[PDB]
Amino acid sequence: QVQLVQSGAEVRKPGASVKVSCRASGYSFTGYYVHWVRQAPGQGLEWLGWINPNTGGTDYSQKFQGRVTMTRDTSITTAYVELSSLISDDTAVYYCARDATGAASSPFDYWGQGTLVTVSSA
Amino acid sequence: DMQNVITLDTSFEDAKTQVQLKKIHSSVILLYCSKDEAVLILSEARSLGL
Amino acid sequence: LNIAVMLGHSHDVTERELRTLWGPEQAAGLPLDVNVVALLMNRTDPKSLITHVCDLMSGARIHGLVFGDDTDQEAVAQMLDFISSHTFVPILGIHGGASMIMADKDPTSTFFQFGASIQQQATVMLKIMQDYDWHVFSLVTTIFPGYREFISFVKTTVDNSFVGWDMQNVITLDTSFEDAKTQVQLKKIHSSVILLYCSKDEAVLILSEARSLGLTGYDFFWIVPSLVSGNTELIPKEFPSGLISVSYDDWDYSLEARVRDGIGILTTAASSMLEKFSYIPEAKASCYGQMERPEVPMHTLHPFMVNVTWDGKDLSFTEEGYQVHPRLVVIVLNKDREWEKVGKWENHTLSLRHAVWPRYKSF
Amino acid sequence: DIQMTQSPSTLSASVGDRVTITCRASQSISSWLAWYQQRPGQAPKLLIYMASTLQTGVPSRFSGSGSGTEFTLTISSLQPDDFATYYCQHYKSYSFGPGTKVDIKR
Amino acid sequence: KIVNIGAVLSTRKHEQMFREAVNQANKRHGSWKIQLNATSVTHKPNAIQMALSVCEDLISSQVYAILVSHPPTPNDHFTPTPVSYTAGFYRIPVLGLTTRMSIYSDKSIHLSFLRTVPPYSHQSSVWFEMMRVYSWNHIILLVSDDHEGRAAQKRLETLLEERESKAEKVLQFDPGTKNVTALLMEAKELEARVIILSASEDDAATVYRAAAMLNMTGSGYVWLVGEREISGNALRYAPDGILGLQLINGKNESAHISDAVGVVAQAVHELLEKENITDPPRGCVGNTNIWKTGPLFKRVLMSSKYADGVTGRVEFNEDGDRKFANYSIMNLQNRKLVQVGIYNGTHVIPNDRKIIWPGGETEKPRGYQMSTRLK
Amino acid sequence: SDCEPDDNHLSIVTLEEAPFVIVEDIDPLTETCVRNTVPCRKFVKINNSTNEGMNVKKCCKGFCIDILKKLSRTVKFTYDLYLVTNGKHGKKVNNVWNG
Ligand SMILES: *[C@@H]1O[C@H](CO)[C@@H](O[C@@H]2O[C@H](CO)[C@@H](O)[C@H](O)[C@H]2NC(C)=O)[C@H](O)[C@H]1NC(C)=O
Ligand SMILES: *[C@@H]1O[C@H](CO)[C@@H](O)[C@H](O)[C@H]1NC(C)=O
Ligand SMILES: *[C@@H]1O[C@H](CO)[C@@H](O)[C@H](O)[C@H]1NC(C)=O
Repeated sequence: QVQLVQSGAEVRKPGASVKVSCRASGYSFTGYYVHWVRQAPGQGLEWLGWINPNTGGTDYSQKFQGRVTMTRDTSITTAYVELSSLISDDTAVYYCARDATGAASSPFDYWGQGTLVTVSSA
Repeated sequence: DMQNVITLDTSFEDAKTQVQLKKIHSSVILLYCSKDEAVLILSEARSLGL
Repeated sequence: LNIAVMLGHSHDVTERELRTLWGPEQAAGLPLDVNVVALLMNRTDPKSLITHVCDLMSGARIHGLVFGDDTDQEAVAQMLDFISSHTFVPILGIHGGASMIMADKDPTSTFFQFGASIQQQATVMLKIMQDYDWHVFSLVTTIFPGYREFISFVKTTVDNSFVGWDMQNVITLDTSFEDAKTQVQLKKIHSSVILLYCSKDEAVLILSEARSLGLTGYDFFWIVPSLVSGNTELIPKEFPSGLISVSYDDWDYSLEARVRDGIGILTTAASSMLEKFSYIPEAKASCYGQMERPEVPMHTLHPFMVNVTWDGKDLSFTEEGYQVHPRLVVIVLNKDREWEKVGKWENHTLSLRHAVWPRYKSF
Repeated sequence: DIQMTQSPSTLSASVGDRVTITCRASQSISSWLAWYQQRPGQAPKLLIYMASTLQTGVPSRFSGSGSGTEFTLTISSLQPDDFATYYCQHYKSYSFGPGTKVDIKR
Repeated sequence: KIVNIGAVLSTRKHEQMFREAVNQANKRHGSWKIQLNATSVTHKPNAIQMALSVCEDLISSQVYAILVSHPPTPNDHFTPTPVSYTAGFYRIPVLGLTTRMSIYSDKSIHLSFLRTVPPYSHQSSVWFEMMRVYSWNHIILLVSDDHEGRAAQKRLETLLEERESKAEKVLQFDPGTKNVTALLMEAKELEARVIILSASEDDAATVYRAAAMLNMTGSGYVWLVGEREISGNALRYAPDGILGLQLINGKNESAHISDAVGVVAQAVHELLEKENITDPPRGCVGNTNIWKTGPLFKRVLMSSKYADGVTGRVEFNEDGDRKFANYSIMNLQNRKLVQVGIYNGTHVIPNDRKIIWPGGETEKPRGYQMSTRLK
Repeated sequence: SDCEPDDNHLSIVTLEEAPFVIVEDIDPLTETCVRNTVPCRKFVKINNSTNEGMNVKKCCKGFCIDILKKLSRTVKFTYDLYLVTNGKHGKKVNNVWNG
């Protein structure tokens, strides 16, 4: 069974940088793409991007290009997403999902619990 | 040592003015034209290294 | 002992086969007469070419290949070369695609072409311009492979020549019709004789730019190499009248004459090999079936083809495969927009001319 | 990008009522549409893949059909778990629809 | 919108990983559905058979571009030239990744060949930079009688003449002669003390042995050597103090092909909306017409510039060759390659490691040597 | 308009003690100089106590002028001739050359 463990909710001031980690277990980490997708409260799903641990290639959404960074750790099989220049609109719940390598017909078979990131001055 | 007087029939012609401005060899060149025409004449001269 | 000649669909196969057979028969009969077979194809696909080569190889170990063509595609010039690097069968280029000789000769390659090298064309053009007493040049080139070597060769030739040409600064165009910097480059030249190096479409574009800039006047003379205007039947309207070019066409010769000359060269090379070594050289037994890298334990035909004389014609080849005495007929762009012969160069490597200066009519 | 329009936006129906959702794309997408079910406070759950075959283990009540630009999801008897938002997503563009949720009539 | 990509690779694991890379590159945002298709083939041992099979399989599969790498046997030559000519007949752009030989640079022979690996000739561009940092003015050249050596010599001479400077002399030797002692002996009677070598591995070993037996490896001499002439049996006879060039991840086929597939996909995406598009010929047999969109695709590939690859920035030269490649200048210490300097283009940056010189000298020598024996 | 600084102007210093330079004063008539001479500029001292000097123009002519005119065909750059008031040839006094 695919198991994904995410970090706790974080509150960051605007203009700072936030890092979110997602540990994967129960499956071949290198043989599956890890996808990061964010969702705003009361809004539709916003696809951030994906990364293949086997090759290290990363694909980012055009909206977040230039600020988002995605890394993978094969030794511990953990995905990391770093976002800089935080704004108030970045307050959202982030999810890591698994995708089959070489298959383009099974999007997001498994979903993580999600991590809430709040960017506010309160 | 005045050379041949060379005049341009039309402004921004860019068809025959090249050889006309090439034929001159003097270090001093006079002008008689409008300011808008002078702009393009000086641009062509810059393109001709004058 | 065996020769295969491949021709296009221009003429009948049987008559060409008969004339190729009776060529060596009527002049300097070989002690070991070579049987000549003929092949005809309307296509020059690489798969078709390799299949035909293998079929000829199955034809009792064809010693020499004579390849003609009806198209003007130059890529086949490389395609034969690779074959010549593995089948170990000497190949002679005839009128058609094989005419364009621009690829470097591999040391293991036995491919030779009847065309003239670009260096020879440059020498002929500079000799012609010397005959016209034009001692000022302007080298206008573009980004195209091999042109840097030609620029270096012509610059070195002018440097060590006693003519003392006023060779101005060489100017090259980075891009075709840039409309940003090419105008300044074309305006920087103030001479009357321009040597162009570009493709036919690029030649049309640069001539249009020159006409827009008035660089194609009565006193401006244009001399163009062979590769730009290789196809004489295609005359774009942008070519100025009186343009001088060089080529090697059938104005004074014929395809049958060329293939006869090639077969004569092959027979003379075979005779020279026999006069020194009794054993007849042989190529690979199979087309592609092998377990080791191809090699030639026996002697190659290169040493035996350096000094060759056939019916009084010095059709020898240099160490790089270039003809020692190429034809390289010099033609001009007639006022009626047509190509007519105005000079020949095969006469002891000496330029000739019909003394017709006023060909640069204002048309 | 492909724009997804869902009708009705919100259907205030009761338990067991027939629910019909129509999703239309801006251009032709053949049959590359995925239907997901999402509940508030929970991650979306895949129900139909390729716009014609339901996900394994999904209830037989759901019926997906359509082609070209128009697709339809039908529920004969809505249950308490069926009171959730439904999304149609184009895989080739990763565009999600507005979402069709069943609301309590008031 | 269907575009197929052909591959001519060495090992099956590389084929699988590059198929996975193509699958990743299929969507990459923007692209729609099945715009990319993956085809691959092995290296047929016979060159003629390989040329036949690449047309029978790749060209027959409507390939817009062909990916070819070095053969699995580096010691054997096994050049991909047979696959370059056939695809060159139809102006099909072939993409080399590990063929460093300086024969494909001349595009008059290979009409539609593009490589992301810099050739040996570009290494000459590095050498002049090595002359800038250490103030080398007098220098001598040794070149093997080969087209690659001649091209490297021409590049070096042009780059040196750009600064209005000339090398002391250049010695041309055939690739395989053993009695090279005369060339070294006549080179000893020169003011310059730094030699740049461009030859094969066996020729490099022969020159090393000749220098060892002629006491030319002592203090004062500088031996700037390229990539091909240091690796292999050269290390058997290479004395200490060799300043060798190496390509950073140049032998890494995986990274080069992973960058090349992305570059080709981006070029195809750009080309599919430029102008009128003509499909490539369906098969080699029964088609003698060149691809009309072939030259346009080649121009798009040469004009492409993307830094998304793992090997850093990707830029093509005016002749369609790698530009701004990361080189490593190693200094041979105790017959061990130690990374001493880096070359990210334009300038060369050394490191804290001290450079040793032939003859055991730890101080930088001077190329000038006033012999005072004026004949 | 185009960024291309060039050192076309060349500063030339000449002396008038040898017959090779026969520079004369500017005449008020004709062209202020003959058509076979070159322009020369000199700061002429007005008083012994005051170093103020006006840049007066003269017509430099002689063998050196002809040599410069002949060399202008190859040099292709203009010549700006000047005269040094402090010393003719100079000498290394206190490691300072003059003239
Ligand atoms: C897409 O690529 C596949 C292979 O990756 C192609 O399948 C091959 O098709 C050719 C002829 O079409 C056959 O000779 C081969 O046997 C097929 N491969 C296999 C493994 O069976 C397919 O044709 C390509 N599709 C398009 C539209 O180009
Ligand atoms: C190529 O480089 C990648 C990372 O840069 C590495 O994982 C891989 O092992 C390398 N391959 C070779 C053959 O060196
Ligand atoms: C190479 O690196 C140096 C060091 O920072 C830098 O100054 C130079 O611009 C770089 N050149 C290229 C072509 O990247």
